[PDB]
Formats: sequence, C-alpha cells, structure tokens
Amino acid sequence: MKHTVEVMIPEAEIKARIAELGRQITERYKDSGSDMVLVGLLRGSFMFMADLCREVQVSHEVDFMTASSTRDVKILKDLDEDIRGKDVLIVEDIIDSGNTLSKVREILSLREPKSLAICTLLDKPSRREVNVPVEFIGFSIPDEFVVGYGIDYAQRYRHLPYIGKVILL
Amino acid sequence: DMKHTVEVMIPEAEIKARIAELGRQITERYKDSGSDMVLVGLLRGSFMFMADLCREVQVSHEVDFMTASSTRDVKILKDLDEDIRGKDVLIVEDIIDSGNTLSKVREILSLREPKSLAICTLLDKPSRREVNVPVEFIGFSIPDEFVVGYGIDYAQRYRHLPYIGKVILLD
Amino acid sequence: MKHTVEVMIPEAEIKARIAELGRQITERYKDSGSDMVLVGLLRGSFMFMADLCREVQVSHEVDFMTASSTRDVKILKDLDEDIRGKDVLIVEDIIDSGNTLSKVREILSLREPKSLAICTLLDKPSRREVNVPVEFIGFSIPDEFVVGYGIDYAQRYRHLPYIGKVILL
Amino acid sequence: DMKHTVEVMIPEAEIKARIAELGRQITERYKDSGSDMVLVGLLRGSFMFMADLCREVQVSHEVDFMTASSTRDVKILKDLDEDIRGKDVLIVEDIIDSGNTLSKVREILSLREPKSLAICTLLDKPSRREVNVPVEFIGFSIPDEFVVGYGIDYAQRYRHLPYIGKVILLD
Ligand SMILES: O=c1[nH]cnc2c1ncn2CCN(CCCCP(=O)(O)O)CCP(=O)(O)O
Ligand SMILES: O=c1[nH]cnc2c1ncn2CCN(CCCCP(=O)(O)O)CCP(=O)(O)O
Ligand SMILES: O=c1[nH]cnc2c1ncn2CCN(CCCCP(=O)(O)O)CCP(=O)(O)O
Ligand SMILES: O=c1[nH]cnc2c1ncn2CCN(CCCCP(=O)(O)O)CCP(=O)(O)O
Ligand SMILES: [Mg+2]
Ligand SMILES: [Mg+2]
Ligand SMILES: [Mg+2]
Ligand SMILES: [Mg+2]
Repeated sequence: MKHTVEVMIPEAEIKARIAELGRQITERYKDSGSDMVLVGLLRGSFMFMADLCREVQVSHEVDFMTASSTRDVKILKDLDEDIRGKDVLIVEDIIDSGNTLSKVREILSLREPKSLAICTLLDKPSRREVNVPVEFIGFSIPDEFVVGYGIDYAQRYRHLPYIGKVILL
Repeated sequence: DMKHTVEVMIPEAEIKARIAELGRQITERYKDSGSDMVLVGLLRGSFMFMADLCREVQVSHEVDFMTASSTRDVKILKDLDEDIRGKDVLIVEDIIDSGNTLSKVREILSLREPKSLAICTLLDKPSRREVNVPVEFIGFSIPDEFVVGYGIDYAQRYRHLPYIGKVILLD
Repeated sequence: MKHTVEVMIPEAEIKARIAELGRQITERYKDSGSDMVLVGLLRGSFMFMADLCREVQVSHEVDFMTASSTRDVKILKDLDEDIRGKDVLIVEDIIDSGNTLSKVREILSLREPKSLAICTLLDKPSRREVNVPVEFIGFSIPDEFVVGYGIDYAQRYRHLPYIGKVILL
Repeated sequence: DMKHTVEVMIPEAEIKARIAELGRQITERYKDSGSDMVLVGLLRGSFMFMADLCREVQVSHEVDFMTASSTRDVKILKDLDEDIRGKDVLIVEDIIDSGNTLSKVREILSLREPKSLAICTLLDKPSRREVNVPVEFIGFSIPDEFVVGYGIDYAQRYRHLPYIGKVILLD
C-alpha cells in the first residue's frame, strides 16, 4: 500500500485537451435541432463532466447515473430525466475492458434516443474485452496505474487537478 | 379522489385456488431445469401476489424485487439485489393493461442474459393492450374495470384487501 | 455448507399467530383518525407483510424500503410515500442485535410521524447490542439458525411457508 | 416555460476567485484534524461547484454524492457510497433559500455520527430562509432573484453555464 504520486498529465494539458473536445462535440451537435443531454457515470466522471460541459457551446442538459461496482451491471441510481428522442453523450472518466459502458449503452439505447455517443477522458486500448464504439477520447494511455481528476485509489486522490501515476514502493 | 364503492370481482377463495393452480404449472415447467431459478417481483403492487405464489412454487428458487417507473421512459428506481445471468427468471406482476412498462422491464433483464425469461401476472386487461408482450402465466383475464385489492391500489388505498374488488364511482 | 431443513414453526402456527397480531394492531390503531402505513424492510419481510396487512382491519397504506447489508446504515431504496403525521408500523422479519431497526427508526422519526411502532415476526433477545422498543412480536426464539418465510440462507429457502431450522452436517 | 432572458449576476472570474478563497478557508480548518475527510455533494446542482471546490481544498479527502427529494418529506433517492462515521464531513450545496432540504439532510447524516459536520454553499438567499440552519462556508449571499448557471437549472436548462446568471421574464 506504500506509494507515491507523480504528475503524468498536468492540469494545463487536461484543460487544453478538453477545450478541443468541447469544440469537436459542439461541431457535431450544433445543427441537430433535437434536445441534447450529457450523461455522467458517477462518481469518477464528475470533475470531467463539469469542465467538459462548460466547453460545449450547445444548449444541453446534465444528468448522472450510477452503475454497478463477473456479475451483472446493475443500476444503483438511474437518470432523473428522459432521453427519448434526444442526443445523448455518455461521459466517462476512463475506459478499459469496456464492460460497463457496453451494458450502459445497451440500457440507454432501449429508451430510443435520437443519437447515442460516448466521450471518455482516458482510454486503455490494451485492456479490452468488449468492443464498444467511442467517438471522443481525451487521452490514449498504456496500462498504467493512474489517479486524479475523479479517478481514485482506495477512495483517494479524486480531488487532484491533474492525472497522476501511482508508484508502488 | 371521488366518492366511490368497492364491489368484489374476484373473491379471496377464487384467488387462492387460482394461485395454487398457477403454482403447479410453474413447478412443472422449471422442475427439470437444474439451473438456479429466481422470481422477480415488481414493487409495489406485486408483493402480496409474490408471497402467495412462491409458496406454491415447489422448486428451489430465489425471491428478488425491483421498482420501475412509467409517454415517459421506464427508469429503474430500485434494481435487483442478485444476478440473473444463467438463471431461470420469472417476472411476477400484479396486473397488465397497456403492457408498456413490463415490455421495457423484460428488455432490460434480457440484456443480463438469463438462461430463460418469462412473465407471470395475476390479472390481465387485454382490452387495454398497446404493445404485444408475451405473457406465459395468467391468473385471471378481466374486463376493462378499475380493480383494487391484493396489492393493487387506488390513491394508495385498498392494497391490504385479501380479494380483488372494483371501484364504482357515484354518478 | 452441507445441511438440511426441519420444520420449527409450522405454517398453521404462523397463520394463527399473525391472526392474533392483526387483532392487536387493529385494536391500537382503529380509533386514531390519522392515516396509517405499514413499512416493510426488504426483502425478508415481504411474505410477513402480505399476511399481516390482510389481518389488519384498519385502512392503511403499504410501503417498502431497503436498508444497508460495522459500517453505517444506508438507504438503498427509500419509501415511495410520505409518513408525516401518520401512524407508522415498521414490519420486520426478525430482530437480533437491533442495529438496523434502531437506525431505521431514527431516520423515519425525523420525518415526524404521529406514532412510530415496530412489528417483528421473530425476536432473538440473546443477540442484542442496541435496545430498541418493539411493541408487537410474533415469536421469541433462542439463537437458532432459522430460515423460511422470507428468511434466507445464501439466498435460499425464502419461499418456504414455514419457519425451519438449518442443521449443519 | 415563459419567454425570458439571462443576464450575468456573478461572472466566471468572480466565481473562480471566490472558490479559491473558500478553498483556503476549508483547508485551514481541517488540515490539523488527522481524521479522514469527505466532501458530500447534493446532486444534481452541486456537481460543478464540487469539482472546482475540491481542487482548491489542499487536504487529503474523499468525494461522495447523494440525491435527496423535496411540504413533502425529504427522501433519499441515492445514498452515499462510503461511510462517514468518525470522519470530517463537509456537505457541498449549490444554493440555499428555504433551508428545509439541507436541514433534513444534515439531520440524516448526523445520525451516522461523523467526527464533525459542516456545510459549504456557493450561493445564499437569506431572504427566503424558513428554517434556521447553520452554514459555515458561503460563497455569495445574493438577493431574491431566480439564478441559473454553474450547475443550477431553469427547467433543466443552463446548467452548463460557467457563470451565475439571473432569469428575467418578458412582461
Ligand atoms: O488505472 C486505474 N485507476 C483507477 N481505476 C481504474 C484504472 N483502470 C481501470 N480502472 C477502473 C475504471 N472502471 C471504472 C470503475 C472504477 C472502480 P469503482 O469506483 O470502485 O467502481 C472502468 C471499467 P469499464 O471499462 O467496464 O467501464
Ligand atoms: O385497475 C388498476 N388499478 C391500479 N392500477 C392500474 C389498474 N389498471 C392498470 N393499472 C396500472 C398498472 N400499471 C403499473 C403502474 C402501477 C401504478 P404505480 O403505483 O404508480 O407504480 C401496469 C403497467 P403495464 O403497462 O405493464 O400494464
Ligand atoms: O437465524 C438467522 N437466519 C438468517 N438471518 C438472520 C438470522 N439471525 C439474524 N439474521 C439476520 C437478520 N437481520 C436482517 C438482515 C438479513 C441478512 P441480508 O438479507 O443479507 O441483509 C437483522 C439484523 P438487525 O437486528 O440489525 O435488523
Ligand atoms: O434561483 C433558483 N434556481 C433553481 N432552484 C432554486 C433557486 N432558488 C431556490 N431553488 C431551489 C433549490 N433548492 C433545492 C431544489 C433543487 C431543485 P431539483 O432539481 O428538483 O432538485 C434548495 C433546497 P433548500 O431548501 O435547502 O434551500
Ligand atoms: Mg469510471
Ligand atoms: Mg404492477
Ligand atoms: Mg430482515
Ligand atoms: Mg442543490
């Protein structure tokens, strides 16, 4: 459990990348007409959601849901609002195996939205057991032990403004 | 809420006998399955029906519950406690009219890939069906009347009635 | 894990006891005037709730909530309806240490109901770490390994019409 | 919803500076505690405020969320994920007017016996207070106007605004 944290992706680099992500997302949904909603997966994506939605120059709603912790994907907390006939962008902190988002996307698809897309801050292509389409990615990283920016290690470092790496001593 | 009266539509004795029959049918279907079985009830209206039905199901199974919402999207207010993957799942509902809600609930549970998936409802109002949903076990197919009792409510009332009654307004 | 189940409290004995419980509860709340509600603690009390509320000859509502699994008592699912200014009777399958009901009663008390009472099917006085007032008890039993009537063993025997004892082989 | 206009009440720069200040105050309070700390946000309106605030809190803490309802009873739609027993708990709210909801939420969390319990709100409308609830950290005390932005909505709108604005109808 003895460890330390070094900066891997500085605060400024994250901010710059999200600014670009915001422009990409804006470019795709600004000429839609239908209502838009960003859905965050609690509670690793709350900080990413906050910064991202501010860089999205399109009128949209902000909703959250909480999925399960091989076991099934259960919904601890569902969305507060409806998504039928809307443009839905799922906002996740990091995707590895892609199990959770795969199931979450299926569940949300049943409610028949106009479109359904996924935006992630971090991506680990190495670990991947279920191929799930991801349209917006902030950073592609190797299978490293990362924390910060909503991402935790034993419920710690969630509040770090940067993405850091954990070094096991 | 308006002035009304509750008249018996399905007496307590008729329900007990019918659930006993339903029990034998469900038992005969999943007795040679071998795989784990679970009865899933949809709160709140199905709590009484579930209690009596599972006591008539003579196979080793599990009892779980979930709460769904409502043209609105069917949202999960309370999910299952256990996994249904590779298990015989029997959804237990109090009454079907539109079939919108139950259709969606079956779709969600199907995503978790159970061995088999089926529905058992106590009451059925086929004259209100808007979506074709396959129901395998039906206690009573009833006429288009607002029923109460046996878990079913009217303004959160009459859930504790041991029989199925119908609400008749005073006009 | 190898075991077997013998009948401890037969179906008829439970039914007779609940009939008496129903009369007691009816006698206390029939001259109240205020609305009444039976609150069941999922999912061990669903069968007891079904039989009990049918023996209560007073107009009441039926609601359910799901508490936590030393850790804190968390609410996985809250009540659907309000209890403010109402007569509330908490319905539990079995009470031992009395930790959960103690916390649940505190939480419900904050919503300021007219009265707040607890009805349990089984009671284990031996195991008890928090003294919580219980007005209606179906059976007082020694610290035995019991199942059935909503009470489970590894998610099993919940559907038994009788209270049985587990014999570890 | 009616025809309206959104005018800036608290610019983005003013919020960033104020949250920075709030951060230093919170840091100085719990730095010598030693016991674990957790910031509890009340969804949904507080997600943005939480994200910026916890980044300014220079002590090792945890971030958790909960969702409460609403004269109705305050019900828990989504409870905390972690335990708060023996921990410094700081509730993080977007705005206080009546104070009914937050009063009840504090009561529920107090039952779990944390080491300490405190409240930090971004906005405050003391001219709407109906219940005396002790708030220790306040970003802005604002006049009686319907504000939007920074997590706060109007018919599920304007949550994504980086500033605090006010809705003005067209009459
Ligand atoms: O380096 C990592 N550091 C901390 N977490 C990681 C890392 N790598 C993958 N995770 C877990 C990220 N997963 C999110 C769950 C977070 C664990 P929880 O909060 O206890 O439920 C995504 C799995 P998915 O692809 O099926 O959606
Ligand atoms: O006579 C009736 N009496 C009380 N309800 C009825 C009746 N008839 C149809 N309902 C509504 C029952 N529907 C469930 C909603 C329950 C009301 P809730 O307490 O707000 O959850 C059936 C869903 P379905 O679309 O799958 O058929
Ligand atoms: O012989 C027993 N047989 C099966 N259970 C027992 C027995 N004895 C005490 N329990 C557990 C009963 N407890 C209810 C929780 C059931 C376990 P869960 O469904 O996994 O959450 C009451 C503890 P409380 O007094 O704090 O309310
Ligand atoms: O200008 C305002 N703009 C949007 N809301 C306001 C404003 N002013 C007071 N509210 C309502 C905010 N209240 C929380 C309810 C949030 C609405 P929900 O999305 O249905 O949960 C404060 C609870 P309190 O009683 O502790 O002060
Ligand atoms: Mg995540
Ligand atoms: Mg129903
Ligand atoms: Mg229990
Ligand atoms: Mg709020």
